[PDB]
Amino acid sequence: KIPTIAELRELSLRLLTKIPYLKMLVLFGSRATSDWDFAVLYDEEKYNLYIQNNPLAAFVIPGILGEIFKINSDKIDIVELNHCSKLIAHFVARDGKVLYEEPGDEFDKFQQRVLLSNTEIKKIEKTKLENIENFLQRWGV
Amino acid sequence: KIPTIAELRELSLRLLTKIPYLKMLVLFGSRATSDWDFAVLYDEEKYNLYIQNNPLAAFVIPGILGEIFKINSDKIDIVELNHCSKLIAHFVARDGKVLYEEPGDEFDKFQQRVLLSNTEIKKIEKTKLENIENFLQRWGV
Amino acid sequence: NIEPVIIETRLELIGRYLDHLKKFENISLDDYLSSFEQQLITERLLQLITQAAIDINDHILSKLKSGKSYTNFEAFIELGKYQILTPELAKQIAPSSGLRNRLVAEFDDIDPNQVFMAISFALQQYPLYVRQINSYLITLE
Amino acid sequence: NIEPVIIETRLELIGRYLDHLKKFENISLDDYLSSFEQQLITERLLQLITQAAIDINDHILSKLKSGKSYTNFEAFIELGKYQILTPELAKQIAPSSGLRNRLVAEFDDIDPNQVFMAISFALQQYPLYVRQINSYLITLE
Repeated sequence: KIPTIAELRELSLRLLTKIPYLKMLVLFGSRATSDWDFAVLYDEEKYNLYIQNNPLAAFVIPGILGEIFKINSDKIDIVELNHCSKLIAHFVARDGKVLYEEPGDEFDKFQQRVLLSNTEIKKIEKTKLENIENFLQRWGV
Repeated sequence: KIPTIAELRELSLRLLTKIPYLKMLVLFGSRATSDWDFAVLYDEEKYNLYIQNNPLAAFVIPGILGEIFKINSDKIDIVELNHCSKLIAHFVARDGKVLYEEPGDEFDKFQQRVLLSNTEIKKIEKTKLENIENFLQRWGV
Repeated sequence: NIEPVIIETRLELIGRYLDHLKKFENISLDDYLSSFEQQLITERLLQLITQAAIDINDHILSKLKSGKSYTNFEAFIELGKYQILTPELAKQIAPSSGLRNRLVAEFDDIDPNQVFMAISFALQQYPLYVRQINSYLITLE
Repeated sequence: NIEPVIIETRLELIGRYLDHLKKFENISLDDYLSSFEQQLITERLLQLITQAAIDINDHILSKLKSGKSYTNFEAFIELGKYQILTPELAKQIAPSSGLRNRLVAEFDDIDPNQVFMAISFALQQYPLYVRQINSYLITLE
C-alpha cells in the first residue's frame, strides 16, 4: 500500500548511509496535505566528491527512495533545494513536511532562510503578470 | 476496476458514432495476452473530412476511449495502422485481439494483408543487425 | 486556495515556449520532414507547453474539486464546464492531452506529419489558453 | 519468447539518437547554457534514448519473469543480476531512469547543468548498452 508520513520518517534514517550527501528530505505537494514530491538538500562538500564516482548521482535518488520507501520510483519528482528558484523554496518551506533532518533543526534554519513575505510575493506576481500581458499584446490575443 | 476484453468488445459499439471515421480497433500488448495499447484503422475518406473541423482528431481517440471504456486515458498508446511500419502491423495482426470491426471480416483482411513470413522477418533482422554492428564499429565499442 | 503566483509562473513559461515555437510557423512540410533537428525542437516545445497547461489545470481543479481526480483530457473539459475556459476552447484544446502522451509514450514512434499539424494547432489555441487563464486570475483578485 | 526483431529495432534507434547526440560532445557548458535550442535537442534525444532502453528492458524481463513487475530503475538492476548487462554497467546506467522521469515530469523545471552532465554520461554508457544487448541477442541464436 501507500506509506504514511510516520513510516516515511522512520525509513528515512536509512538514507544517511545510502545517500551520504543528503542533509534534509522534505515531502510536499498532494501527498503531504497523485505523485510523490520530495525536496532534497545536499551537503555541498560530499555531493561534489560523490559526483566524481557517480556522473548522475542526483538522478539516482528516486531509485534509492523507491527501494527504501517501497514506492514506485517512476512517480517520484525530486527538487534540488541547493539550486532552485526562490519561489519553489518558499512553498516547500511553507507546506512541506520534513522526513529527514540533520541536524534536528535544519528545517527551521531552512524556513527562516527561504520564506518570503506577502509583499515579496506580490512583487513577483506583478512582474509575471506584466510579462503575461506583454505576451498577450505581442500575439494579438 | 479494469475491464475485460468481453466488455471492451460490447462498449466498442458506441465508437461508430463517437469516432465515425473508425473502421477497426485492435487491442495488443500486455493487456491482450501495464499500459493499454490500441491499434486503429481509419476510413481514409471520413478522417480527411473530419480533420477539417478537428485539427488534432487523432490525438482525441485516447480521451474518447477513456470515457467509453472507463479507463485512464493517460495510459493509452495509439498506433495508426494506416501509416505505420510493416513490422508493427505484423505483430498487431499476429498477437492483437480485435475489439471493433466493420465489416465483420476486416480483421481477417487486415491479417492477410500485413502478416510477414518467417523469411521476411529474418531479412529484416539481418539488416538491423548489420546496422547495429556498424554502429558498434564506428563508436569503437 | 489557489496560488496565483504558481499559475502565473507556468503561464509565463508557456509564453516563452510559444515564442520559440513561433519560429517554426512558416516552415513547409517538406523542409520539416527533412530536418530531424527541427522535429526534436518542436516535439520538446510541444511537450513542455502541454505539460505546463496540465500543471495549471490540476492546480485549479485541486482547489475547486478537492480530492476529485481528473484525467488530463477530462481536466480541460471540466474547466469548460465552469467557464474558466470557454467550452469552445476546452473542446478544441482537449486533444493536447493525447499529444502529450504521444510525446512521452514509452513506445515513442511519433509521426512527424502529425507533429507538424500540432505546431499550427498550438500556435493558435494556446495563446487563447493563456488569455483565458489570465482573465481567471484577474477575476480571483 | 523474446522477439529479437523488436529489440533490434529499438537498438537501431538508440544508435541513431546517439549519432545525433554526439554532435554536442564538444560544446562547452557556457555555450550550452546560452542556447535554449541546443538544450531542447539534447533533452529530447536523452529522453528518446532512455525510453528506448526502458522498452527493451521491459520486453526482456516480460519473457524471463512473466507477470513480474519492475520499476525502470530496478529493471536495469535485474538485467545485471542475470548478466544480460554487466553488474558494473547496470549500476552506472540505472540512474538513466531518474533522468527519464525528470525529462517527462509534470513539474518540468529541469536543470540544464544536470542535462549537460547527462550528455557525457549517455555518450559513454549507452554505446556499451547497445553492445551488451546485441551480444545477448546473438547468444539467443
